This record gives sequence, C-alpha cells and structure tokens, in this order.
Amino acid sequence: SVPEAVVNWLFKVIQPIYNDGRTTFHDSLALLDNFHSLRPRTRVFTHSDGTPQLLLSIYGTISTGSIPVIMWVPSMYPVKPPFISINLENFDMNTLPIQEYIDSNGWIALPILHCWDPAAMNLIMVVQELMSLLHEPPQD
Amino acid sequence: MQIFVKTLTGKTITLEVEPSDTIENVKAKIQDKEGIPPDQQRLIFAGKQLEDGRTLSDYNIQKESTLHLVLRLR
Repeated sequence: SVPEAVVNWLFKVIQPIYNDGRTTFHDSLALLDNFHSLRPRTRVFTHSDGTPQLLLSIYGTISTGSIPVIMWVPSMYPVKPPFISINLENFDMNTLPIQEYIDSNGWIALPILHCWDPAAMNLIMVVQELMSLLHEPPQD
Repeated sequence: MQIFVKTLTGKTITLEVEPSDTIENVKAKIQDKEGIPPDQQRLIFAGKQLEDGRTLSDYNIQKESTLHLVLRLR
C-alpha cells in the first residue's frame, strides 16, 4: 500500500521536526495507507510572523461526492490541529461551494479543526470530515 | 474588492483591490497608506511569501481575506 522507501523517508524527515514524532508518524502513515490519492512531501511553511519552518505536508485530491488540497501537519501535532488549503497548483484560475468554507486566512474551515481534541482525533478523521464538508452550511 | 493586511504590531490595514491586482501593486497601495517602501515589504498568505509578479487571483485571495505583512531590510 505504501512503498517502503516512502515509509523510511517519512520516519526520517519527521524526527527532527515534530515534538511528538511517534504520533505524527503513526497518523501520517495511516493516512497515506487509507488514501492512495494523497502523497507526502516536506516544504518550508512561512508563518504569519515571517518565520520559515520546514513541515511535513500531505497533498492530493479528496472526494466529496472532488477537490485538490494541501494539508499541513504542525510541529506541535496533535496538541495543535492540522490545517488545509485548496491546492490551486496548475488550475486554470477561471473556475466553488468550497469557497464559502474558506476563512479570511485562506484555510478550509473544517468544523472538526475548531472542535479539536488531541486525544481522540487523527489525520484520517480530518480527511473524512473534509469529504462531508458540504453536507452542512458554512459556520462562520 | 476589500482585503485586510495585518502587521506585526497588531495594526491592520484596509485596501481596495481587484483580483487582477499584482502583489507589486498591492505593495504600492500599502506604501500610500503607511509610507512603507515596497522593497521592505514581505506579504504572506496561507504559508507562502507572495511574489511581486503574481496577482491576488493567482493565490485565490478573495474579498475580506487577511494578508500578513512583515518588513525586512535587504
């Protein structure tokens, strides 16, 4: 399901980045195993205060019936929830109901992320919620 | 179209822009309101530092979006 070369790479890049490398590795690997349309890569994330930070991100298309997304896993995961943006890469900007769910900061306002409990939630659940996002009206 | 630009000092800025406006044009508008030279400006949105040559539309920045500004001396 997940090439061993990817598993080894995943374990490798996670160690120097995450406070909780065991949970980050378990949850991210489980996610890749469950959703073959998703892939991992690390990229430098630029925070609002200008600080750059290399983080693991998972990207690809998720089904809603589909939307391209980039999910970021914060270094404090799971104490802090992941965050997701629509992946505009390569799209002909001349295009979404999903837009009504995107907050002013450009993140998808997934309910579960605002009602986050670091002891009973994982990345797989996050993607599951994304798949049903349109079933409820945009909160705030 | 209205968008906001938040600064490190908690200060917020309001700008009138078009989706086709380039990042460079947006920096020019910021200079007009705050007197800050474009060269000192770094605009950030959703984890990315924005590129002068691209447009707001290119980053899917919609009305009411909040961009962050940080200044740097080159």
